[PDB]
Amino acid sequence: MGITITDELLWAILKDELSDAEANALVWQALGYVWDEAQSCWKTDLVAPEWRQDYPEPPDFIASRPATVKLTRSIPAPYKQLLKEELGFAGYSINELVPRKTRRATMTNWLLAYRRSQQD
Repeated sequence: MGITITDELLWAILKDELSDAEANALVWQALGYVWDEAQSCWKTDLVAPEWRQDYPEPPDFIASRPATVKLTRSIPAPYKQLLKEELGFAGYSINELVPRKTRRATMTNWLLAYRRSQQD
């Protein structure tokens, strides 16, 4: 659907507050797959057809990276640095460069390009 994101929400993932199942959820709401507790399934009414087309389950960016290609479509050249050009984040230190957390920064990059594109 057309949710908003905030810099606070973005920083929460960069820090540590969001979790695996939580950080996935914030992407899944934003597209609009939006778990239908009535249907016991992911809804798709509220998501763009180019996303729901081929996606019978939501994108796990932590294990997998199929949809990382699809996010990149919506991340144009003038929006690659929005982590620093909105917030001021760039990348992590060595001591923190875990596969658990690096895979968040991919989706977080996309979250900025979405919220910014809404004001075009």
